[PDB]
Amino acid sequence: IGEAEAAVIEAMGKAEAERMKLKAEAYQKYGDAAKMALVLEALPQIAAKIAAPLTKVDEIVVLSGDNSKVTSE
Amino acid sequence: IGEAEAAVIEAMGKAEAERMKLKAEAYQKYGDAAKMALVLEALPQIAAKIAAPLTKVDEIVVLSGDNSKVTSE
Amino acid sequence: AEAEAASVRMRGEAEAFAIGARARAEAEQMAKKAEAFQLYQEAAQLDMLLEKLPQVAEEISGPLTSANKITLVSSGSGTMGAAKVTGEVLDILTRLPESVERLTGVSISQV
Amino acid sequence: AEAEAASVRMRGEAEAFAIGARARAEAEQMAKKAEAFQLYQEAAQLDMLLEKLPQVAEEISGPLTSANKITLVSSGSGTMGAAKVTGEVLDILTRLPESVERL
Repeated sequence: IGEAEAAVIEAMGKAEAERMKLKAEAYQKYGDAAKMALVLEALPQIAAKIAAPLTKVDEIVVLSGDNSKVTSE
Repeated sequence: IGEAEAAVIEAMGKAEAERMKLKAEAYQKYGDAAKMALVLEALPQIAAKIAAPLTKVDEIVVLSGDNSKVTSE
Repeated sequence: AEAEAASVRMRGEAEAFAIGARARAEAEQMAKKAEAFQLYQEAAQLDMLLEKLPQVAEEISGPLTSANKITLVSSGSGTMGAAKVTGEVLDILTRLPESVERLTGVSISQV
Repeated sequence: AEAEAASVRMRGEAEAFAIGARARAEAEQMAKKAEAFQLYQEAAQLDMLLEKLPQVAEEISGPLTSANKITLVSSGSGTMGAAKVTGEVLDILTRLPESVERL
């Protein structure tokens, strides 16, 4: 069983290293527009993650104008 | 199954890259008016997204004039 | 398994060719859009702006009109408050193009 | 045990070869993505930015519109408060790219 696991792990190493190597030249040919595309694609997921705590807001109170605290409603 | 998935993924790459390449010259011929059209078309969707939280407003209280807080209603 | 693999291969190839077909059609389509847009003067840009303003106004005033009640109170030489609501809507509608300006960098008003 | 070991060996080798197959396909795929992206002018970048802005606006205004009620109060020469909410959403949407810029 250990020999089989070693063989399959080495196969995964072969494949994943080949994947990363081939993806290296792919990334090497990226210009300004392609990096912009990467950042823009990443932005919505980050925004969704950061805004997740905002889901549980109960009520919002907004006041404006520099006046006293006697008027109330 | 993996070979079939690789073939279909390569086909998607062929097609989508051809799409982007052909759309490149299309965007290259854009003037001031066309960019204005793009921005104006994008504006209503952004406005709808930003105004969505305003849907849940319960009541609005507006006061005007620089006076005291004794008059009330 | 061989049958399933052949099915996946053929269906994917067909749908990719279809994607390429719409790609070519849309490219040849947008080329003429650009060509037509090239012949636009100030009147046409004014028409586009005045056609798009009501839609932005709708999208900004739709959520706002969901309020149950609005109370307006005035005092002194001040206003009643309806101008405040209209000014809020108009200020949002006029600051949105500037906020988009900050990122895009392309003008939206000719004058 | 020998049968189980042979099963594990063969299945793992097959799945690793499949991983390599998608690897080669994806690399040859992304090469053309880069080639196509090279021919992008300001109009195309503007189109990408204006296509991505609504999605960020959705992701920032989805959680916010879960509030049960919002109360707006004005006084003096101040505003009613709707501009405050829109400005909060827009400020987050405009400060997020700068925060990502920092990294």
